[PDB]
Amino acid sequence: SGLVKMSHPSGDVEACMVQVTCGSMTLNGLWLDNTVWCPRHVMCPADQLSDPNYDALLISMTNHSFSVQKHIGAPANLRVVGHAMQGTLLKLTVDVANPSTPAYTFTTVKPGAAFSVLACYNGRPTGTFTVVMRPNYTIKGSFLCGSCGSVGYTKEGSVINFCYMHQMELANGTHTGSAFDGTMYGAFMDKQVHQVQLTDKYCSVNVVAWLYAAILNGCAWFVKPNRTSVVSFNEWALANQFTEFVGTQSVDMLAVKTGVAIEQLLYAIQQLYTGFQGKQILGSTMLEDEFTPEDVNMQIMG
Amino acid sequence: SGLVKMSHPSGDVEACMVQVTCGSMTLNGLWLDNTVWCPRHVMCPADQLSDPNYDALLISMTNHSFSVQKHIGAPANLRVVGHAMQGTLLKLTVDVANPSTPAYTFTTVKPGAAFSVLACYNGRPTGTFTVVMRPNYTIKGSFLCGSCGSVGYTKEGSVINFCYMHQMELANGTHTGSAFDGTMYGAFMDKQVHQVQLTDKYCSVNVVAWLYAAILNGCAWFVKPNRTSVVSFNEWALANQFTEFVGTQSVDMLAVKTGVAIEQLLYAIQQLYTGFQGKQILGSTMLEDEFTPEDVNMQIMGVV
Ligand SMILES: CCC(=O)Nc1ccc(N(Cc2ccsc2)C(=O)Cn2nnc3ccccc32)cc1
Ligand SMILES: CCC(=O)Nc1ccc(N(Cc2ccsc2)C(=O)Cn2nnc3ccccc32)cc1
Repeated sequence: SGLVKMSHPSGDVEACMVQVTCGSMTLNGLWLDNTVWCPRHVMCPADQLSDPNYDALLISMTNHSFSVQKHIGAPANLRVVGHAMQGTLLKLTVDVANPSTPAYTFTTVKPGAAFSVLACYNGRPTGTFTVVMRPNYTIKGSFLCGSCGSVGYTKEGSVINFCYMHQMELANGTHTGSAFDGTMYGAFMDKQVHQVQLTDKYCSVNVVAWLYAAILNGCAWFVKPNRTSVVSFNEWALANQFTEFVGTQSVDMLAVKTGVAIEQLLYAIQQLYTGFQGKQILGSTMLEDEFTPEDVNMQIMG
Repeated sequence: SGLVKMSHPSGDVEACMVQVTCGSMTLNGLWLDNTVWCPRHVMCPADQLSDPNYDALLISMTNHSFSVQKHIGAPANLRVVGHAMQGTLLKLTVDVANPSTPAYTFTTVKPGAAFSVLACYNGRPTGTFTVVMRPNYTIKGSFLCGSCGSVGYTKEGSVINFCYMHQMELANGTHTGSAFDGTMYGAFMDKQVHQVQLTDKYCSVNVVAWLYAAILNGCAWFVKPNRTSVVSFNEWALANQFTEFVGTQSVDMLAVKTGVAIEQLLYAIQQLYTGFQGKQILGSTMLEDEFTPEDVNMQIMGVV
């Protein structure tokens, strides 16, 4: 028993991190087969960060402008033999296929979804943590300058789903990046300018997941017979900083195992939003929305 | 910027996990060169869990009573060619040295200290998280049956400090295990019998660390000129379920970077623990004590 923030084992991804340097700029990249992905602002000189002409910058580059070093677990000398730009990413081609490339996919995650981040500096992995893609297409991470190119991922069986490459800090403790299709989450621009963020919201389906966890750990005081329909909850949510609740098969399994219906928890949420009346739930005096239904099924029930 | 719960990259340790089997019983083990470590309760029949005679169980076994297998990386079986017990652990000698053995040492963690855990089932890594050794020598983890033998560690340079091997659940969300000298944290017994816990406490020096993190992240409303000396804080702590505060150079560095004195934060804690009066600190409405001084220096200052 117990529920805590958990990340995927990082070994597979660690073996894929490298350093990328272009002029006076260096950061992290991801080495999959013959490709090395990194943020394109690695091209950008310090005096143009607030207004990069990425088209011009790409034109000025040759394969010799890029230095790619493997700093852990290999005597790998990596020659760049091709370079291209795909959205906010660079795609560099190298003359050697990463012998430790995992089975993998590229997937764009939606709000409320969780993934593991492998924080990296100069191609050296330093730490791992889990984040949720906030409803405003930010994440709440722990990143310092030099962490760009750190990757985010999930894992289904042996397959690694790469879904995030770290790009920028937007405000204290507020970060964003792109999917590997090159699209930036939240459409934030990779320029050094201040950019307004939309309002954050409680991830309703994750709060339900978390309450199911509570019930399965013997904490069920908030459960009453009373129910609120999905439809009525979703109207209330719009007025009260909650996302729309969409049920999944993962949520339904928690309902089955506990015998407590989703609609009882939607009711509970409307009562708990008002406050906990001096009580707690799994050690918290506030609603938690960074535990997903899948995460709870994994941790409570295997 | 940002402060999150952070664990060590786990790849080094992943390559050392195996499954240990003793008849109908199975759990996880740690393969370092020639030796496989695992909990000795792998030997105990359901029959006997409440009152196990481990000495008697050991002599009833031969090398053939055990087997080991490697699931991650290149799969293999590892033949057992010797067996021994050290405290609450077995040391099984196997016929192949782990070719991916890291540099490591065996340490014992003290209360308030943090380490990473690699949760494993059937010798397969499933997740990682970070815990603090509570003042009552438990940790607050996430473990299912089958997770026994999962390890906890920290890392200095290349050297992995193995400090924990998971043994048992004591109560809901409450766990303990042993150090690799075989001694159980808190001197809990590896027996299925109820055992009372000592009182858990707020880890004061960690709470101080987290308030510094807050200040460094633009959250400093609780900072006032008011102070409380350490000694006077510590007399207060005895009475209000806080640990004795002991300063360290790690803490001192944070004081300097922020220009806010430990004593000011000790005063703040005395006000905050009754509640934040509707305000928030790093998104929390309660004191957080699982962020260590060293962890905050690393995450925010970049210093290790
Ligand atoms: C040539 C040397 C150099 O320093 N380049 C550079 C690159 C990126 C950034 N930006 C802003 C931005 C975005 C697109 S273009 C510029 C970050 O947000 C970097 N960043 N990412 N996570 C951070 C966390 C803390 C501080 C800075 C952080 C700043 C500087
Ligand atoms: C197949 C036979 C079998 O079940 N053996 C067995 C071994 C250990 C335990 N105990 C208690 C204990 C200790 C020494 S002797 C008994 C745990 O706390 C196991 N444990 N560890 N983390 C857990 C998390 C949830 C449930 C049980 C957990 C329970 C059962």
